[PDB]
Amino acid sequence: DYQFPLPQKNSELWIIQKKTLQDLSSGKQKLDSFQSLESILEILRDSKNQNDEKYFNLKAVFEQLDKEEQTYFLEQFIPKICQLVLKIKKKQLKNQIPKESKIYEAAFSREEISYYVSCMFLCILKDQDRKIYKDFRLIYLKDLVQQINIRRQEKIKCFYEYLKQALDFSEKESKEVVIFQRINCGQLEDYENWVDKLKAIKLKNVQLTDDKLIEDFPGTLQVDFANCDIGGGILGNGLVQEEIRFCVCPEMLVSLLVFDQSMEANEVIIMKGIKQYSDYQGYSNSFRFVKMGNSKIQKQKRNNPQTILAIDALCFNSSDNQFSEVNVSRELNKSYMGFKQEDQLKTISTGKWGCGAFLGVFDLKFAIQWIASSRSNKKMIICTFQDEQTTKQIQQVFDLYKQKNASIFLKLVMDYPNSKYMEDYTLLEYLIELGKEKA
Ligand SMILES: Nc1ncnc2c1ncn2[C@@H]1O[C@H](COP(=O)(O)OP(=O)(O)OC[C@H]2O[C@H](O)[C@H](O)[C@@H]2O)[C@@H](O)[C@H]1O
Repeated sequence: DYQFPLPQKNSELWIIQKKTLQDLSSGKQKLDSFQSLESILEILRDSKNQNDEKYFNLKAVFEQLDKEEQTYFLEQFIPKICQLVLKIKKKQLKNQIPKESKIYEAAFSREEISYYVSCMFLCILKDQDRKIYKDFRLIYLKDLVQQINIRRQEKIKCFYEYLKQALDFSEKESKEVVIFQRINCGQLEDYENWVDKLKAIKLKNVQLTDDKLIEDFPGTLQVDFANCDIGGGILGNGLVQEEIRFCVCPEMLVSLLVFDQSMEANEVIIMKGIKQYSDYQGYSNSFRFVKMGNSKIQKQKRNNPQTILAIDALCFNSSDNQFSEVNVSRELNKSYMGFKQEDQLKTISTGKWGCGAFLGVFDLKFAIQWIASSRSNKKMIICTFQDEQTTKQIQQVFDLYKQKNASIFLKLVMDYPNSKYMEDYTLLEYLIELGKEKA
């Protein structure tokens, strides 16, 4: 059972940090330049030596601010997040692996979350014995590759926006509860077990969207396409589906502090109470922070909490047989164990799960997710991410197989690779051909 150390755990270093934090917070010490801020960060990191690449990306963000916000940043924001850190009472955070069919729940007030993200912003979250850090130090550091520095800068913009919002929390918002759950879902079911269980299951409703994203569907169980280490590359270079979600919803960062151990095959993570603080455009290299406006939709994203399911798909290489009984049952288990959580959210918002960085074939991952949402007795919204061809194929498959037997469907899918259709047809195209023939 691991306890992630907070700054007070190191009693000696804390004595040093606390005084600096107090000086800044009280105005006793006032930052007159970004260079004075670097000196502060160095003290807080217990560093005696630095170069001018150590804070390069933070400086780049600072230098994009106008004169007035630059002054605000040095004279108000930094002092104010120092004061947030000074409100922390805990000395460590428990990282517990739940027993079979049990849950480890870690609950926080919305303001407490902002204390920890402030710690990340000031680079003071580290386990020195393990030589592990859970803060923004790498994001601040200059990389050789320009595109990587831009990614890191845009992350900083999102986190900065979130912290400015947190500093303005009303009493009511500050006290709201955010919940992280690591859920052990019990015994995995093997392929033949699945084949048998599905005999009683009919395929349920699917809605397709080609132009909206998962986070555009409030009041659903929204899927995070997770790494088995929750958060993936958020504290480094990563900027695909999971990392972008953490960027626009930085409260999710606290999951890093309580779920150190990789998710097992029969575990899933649930996050509740999560709000969205930034908007964005682009993806990966083209990702850019966008300040949220005051449209009804944007206000709702900022003000209405959502519940997120984090499930890690298999990370495939190009020669892996994704249609193996072993690999299909793995994904059926993972998706079903996740989808069946929070049974009051009768609709799943998902998409190309495991089919980007993890190299999954979406035809198959759609089928697996459909079987899983169907067995959970839930509806599914599938985001195709501007893939018109796939949208049309899935629509036709849905129309042909809706309400049909899920076990029969599963077996049909599993026969694809060795069928006479494999060379000239994709899985979806195969299903369409077969389904039409049945007619
Ligand atoms: N907000 C979104 N909403 C709906 N669909 C989306 C969204 N963002 C991306 N997609 C689509 O989903 C696909 C899969 O996204 P990935 O992030 O590549 O998911 P995955 O293949 O499961 O890779 C998981 C890995 O990447 C992350 O670093 C994560 O931490 C893990 O290590 C993308 O290629 C894209 O088509």
